[PDB]
Amino acid sequence: SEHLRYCDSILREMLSKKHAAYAWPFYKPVDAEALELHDYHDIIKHPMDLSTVKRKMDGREYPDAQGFAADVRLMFSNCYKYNPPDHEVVAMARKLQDVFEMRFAKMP
Ligand SMILES: CC(=O)OC[C@]12CC[C@H]3[C@@H](C[C@H]4O[C@]45CCCC(=O)[C@]35C)[C@]1(O)CC[C@@]2(O)[C@@](C)(O)[C@@H]1CC(C)=C(C)C(=O)O1
Ligand SMILES: [Cl-]
Repeated sequence: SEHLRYCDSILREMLSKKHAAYAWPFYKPVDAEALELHDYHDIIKHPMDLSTVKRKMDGREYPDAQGFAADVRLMFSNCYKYNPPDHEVVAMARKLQDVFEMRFAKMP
């Protein structure tokens, strides 16, 4: 759709070097074992990351832009749910979500 191509562009920007500094914790799925997070899958029941979003976007799996946003926001919400609000990862999550929400609001 028209809206989904703009979403594709948002995805490109989120994956670019421009934001890598704060975006990198969301590039690949959360490896709970490598990160020794023994409670991750108790708290987060629907994991989500940027690569999964690329898969769903490249496989034409989103019905419309609103499903795209649902998955992106879900990713962010999971980060906020799991960490306490003074962790730096939450600040990075907020920076990146600022980018996403800005670009999404400015959708033509
Ligand atoms: C990949 C990794 O190093 O993980 C470690 C860590 C995230 C990043 C944090 C790091 C703590 C501080 O060392 C800082 C120093 C400053 C900034 C910083 O980035 C890190 C490396 C962690 O905070 C500890 C555990 C934790 O895994 C989580 C819980 O925050 C998960 C990690 C992930 C990927 C998600 C999506 C989440 O919800 O949160
Ligand atoms: Cl909305």
